[PDB]
Amino acid sequence: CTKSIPPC
Amino acid sequence: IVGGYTCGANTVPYQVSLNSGYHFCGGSLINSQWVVSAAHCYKSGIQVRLGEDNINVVEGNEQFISASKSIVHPSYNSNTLNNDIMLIKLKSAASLNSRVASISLPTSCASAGTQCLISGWGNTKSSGTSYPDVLKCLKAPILSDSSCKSAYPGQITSNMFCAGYLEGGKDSCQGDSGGPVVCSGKLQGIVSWGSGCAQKNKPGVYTKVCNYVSWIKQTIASN
Ligand SMILES: [Ca+2]
Repeated sequence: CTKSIPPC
Repeated sequence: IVGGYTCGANTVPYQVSLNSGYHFCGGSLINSQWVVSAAHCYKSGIQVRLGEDNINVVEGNEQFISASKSIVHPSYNSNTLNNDIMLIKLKSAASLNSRVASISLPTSCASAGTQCLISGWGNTKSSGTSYPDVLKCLKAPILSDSSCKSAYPGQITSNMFCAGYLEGGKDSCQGDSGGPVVCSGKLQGIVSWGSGCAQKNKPGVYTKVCNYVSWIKQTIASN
């Protein structure tokens, strides 16, 4: 998962 | 950042928070008007928040500056996360000061085992979520390509590297994306992805900024 909020 | 430590206010003065009414990604200020972040952090409505420590409190030293350009790498592939880099141009140049400072881009790639500082306001838990107020830091080494590829077979492109700790417990995590991996004073990585956070044998994967320095420079120069 990407580590963004939210993960993608 | 899981397993990290409170950086200390403004000790990572190139760390920015990308905010869309909430912190959603980090970034790294690379000059007064440009931030490097992850392509997967792209969205409209980005406000870059520089000078942040507690991202939920106005403490002083913040500069909130809207992104005026958010330039995802043209070859970003959101499935593979290859080329997971984005440049954000700030609508106005940040006022650089000791608490808001650019980080240098690499002049060359970093070697395995180089210790880097990874920072962000991402989740601090490897299970569940806790989003910190203040910036968290993690010293983490760049892993060898072989270990990275072993951890993530078929997933690691030449534009990625792994960094962190195979034993688990220390990693970047959701909300850290886009933020810096700084090694020897150079922005060598962008927090990009990983299998979970701080999981054994699943180190963080980071965009390998040194592969993009010319692209960054060329993109900045033309924008
Ligand atoms: Ca703040």
